[PDB]
Amino acid sequence: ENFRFFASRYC
Amino acid sequence: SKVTTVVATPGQGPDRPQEVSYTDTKVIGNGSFGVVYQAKLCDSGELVAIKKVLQDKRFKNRELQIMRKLDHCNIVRLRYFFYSSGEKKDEVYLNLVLDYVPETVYRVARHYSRAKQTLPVIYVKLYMYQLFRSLAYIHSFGICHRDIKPQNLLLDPDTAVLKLCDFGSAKQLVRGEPNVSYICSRYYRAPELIFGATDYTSSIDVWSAGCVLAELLLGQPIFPGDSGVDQLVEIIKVLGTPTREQIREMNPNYTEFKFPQIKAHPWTKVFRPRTPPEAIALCSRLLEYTPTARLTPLEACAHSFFDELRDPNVKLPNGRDTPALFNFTTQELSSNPPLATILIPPHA
Ligand SMILES: [Cl-]
Repeated sequence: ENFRFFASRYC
Repeated sequence: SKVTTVVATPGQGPDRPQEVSYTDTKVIGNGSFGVVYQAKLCDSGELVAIKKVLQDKRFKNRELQIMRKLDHCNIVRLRYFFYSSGEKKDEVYLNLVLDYVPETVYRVARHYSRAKQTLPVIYVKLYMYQLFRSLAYIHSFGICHRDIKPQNLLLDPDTAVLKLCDFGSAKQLVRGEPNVSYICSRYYRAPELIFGATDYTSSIDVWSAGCVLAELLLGQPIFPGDSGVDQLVEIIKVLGTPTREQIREMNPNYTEFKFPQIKAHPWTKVFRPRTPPEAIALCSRLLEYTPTARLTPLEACAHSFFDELRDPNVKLPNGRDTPALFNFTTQELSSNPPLATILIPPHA
């Protein structure tokens, strides 16, 4: 998607 | 552990260059002039994000000049800056060293939406309030952000602290000096920008902020579309066809065009039945065609939707204190100082 960061605690 | 040292200037405070050392470099995202890195400062252990921006030999960089003079708990802090080479051969890049914040409003919103769940209203209140404070602050300098969207709202999900970031489009707007119309990102652009106006005001940020609020309440963007005409159809389906008087307040060059003829959808039917009525009321005073009819950021902070945040006993769902909400400054209050009566409750 259109995410700022590559990584996230929600994925 | 590979340690890197550079000569860099503090973002705030005296202009004395200092040796800055960092380690644990790792790519965390992609940028318009190269990839974005995380690093850990050796002196404090704090995490930073390093963003490249590419220096113009003719002009001072506008984003750097804005970032150096901002100091607010809901705006990302510029720790250091320095120049280097980078992606394009022979090019000089400005490097902005920013405090690292691990998540965004967009990530949290997508997490709930993918689960077919609605973000709890207490978080909608906290996030939107902090965004409106950040906007009151920059607008008090005459600075319009021009690219408000969920991905530009950094979030510490544990503490609920929000920080506005990405000032790469921000500009001090001066009345009677035109501005390019091509800023702001798809889904979040005010209709006067869709109409290509060059004489807009900071109220374009308030429209974008209303788009973020509606998105948090709906679980999806309210005005999607890949073209301005598709986006406008969605706006018209909600707000109805703009009158000639409204069009002239947006861009008078557009007053005589043929627009889709559509009656406004009632606001109470735009959102799910159990949406809090104060949130719908607030949204209807942000997503207004006439730019001067939109609330100012400070007026929005004072709106009844945020009354729960002024309650002495309000708590985060995880049991923690709410972040700081009432440390207004003379600068931040300057558009309307005696709104502090609502804004600073008695226990503050
Ligand atoms: Cl994001």
